[PDB]
Amino acid sequence: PQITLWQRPLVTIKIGGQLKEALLDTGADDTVLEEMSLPGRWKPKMIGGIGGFIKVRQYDQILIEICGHKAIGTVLVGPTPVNIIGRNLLTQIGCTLNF
Amino acid sequence: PQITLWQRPLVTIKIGGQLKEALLDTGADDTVLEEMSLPGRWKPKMIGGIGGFIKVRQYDQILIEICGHKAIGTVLVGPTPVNIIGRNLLTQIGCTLNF
Ligand SMILES: CC(C)[C@H](NC(=O)N(C)Cc1ccccn1)C(=O)N[C@@H](Cc1ccccc1)C(O)(O)C(F)(F)[C@H](Cc1ccccc1)NC(=O)[C@@H](NC(=O)N(C)Cc1ccccn1)C(C)C
Repeated sequence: PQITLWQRPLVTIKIGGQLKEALLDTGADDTVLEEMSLPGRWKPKMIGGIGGFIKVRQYDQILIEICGHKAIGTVLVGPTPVNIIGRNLLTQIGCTLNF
Repeated sequence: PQITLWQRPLVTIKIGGQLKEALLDTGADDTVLEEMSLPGRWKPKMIGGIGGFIKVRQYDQILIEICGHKAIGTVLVGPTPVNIIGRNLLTQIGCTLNF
């Protein structure tokens, strides 16, 4: 699909059997979802942005589907204001910026 | 041009006639630049991100050129780690996400 940027680029993902809405974000190196139970072990990590650092749990090799495109990769879960799909999974689904 | 997302999407911009580097960020509503003195009066504003809020000064009607494409709009200046070009200016240069 070709997404214009007049509105926030929010899409539907499927994660853990669950549907959620998430922002396609080229500024983020990582994927950060709001707090949720995923199956598997996790380890604590900190990540930062404007404002500061938050503590997240890192889960590895998680399957996700973004508009029907599968990606398998690391997902951080923590008190994010919004679910963010970062470059780790955008490259998997073949996303580019074009102008 | 087309930009892959294996690396952070940093490009050169020109603002006041100097080159700087900045991240093309589809997750940002606003454009946020490193501290600089611009002529012009401003309005105070608070912006949020992952870890909390910071304070910035809002200037209106700034011309930037992103990789040769002009855009004119609001810019927020404050102590950001990175210069961020958000959607407010990305739409003006005809930027899309494609997968
Ligand atoms: C710059 C801010 C104004 C902007 N806020 C914003 O647009 N809103 C609050 C409005 C909004 C937008 C969408 C939804 C809701 N509300 C913002 O931080 N928006 C970010 C996404 C987000 C939206 C809403 C709430 C929390 C995060 C973002 O798009 O700018 C981002 F995710 F790309 C920001 C851009 C950034 C990078 C580095 C430092 C500071 C900022 N990245 C991050 O926050 C991410 N951090 C990250 O990628 N880091 C630290 C590595 C990095 C990347 C690039 C360069 C250097 N270092 C985390 C999510 C893991």
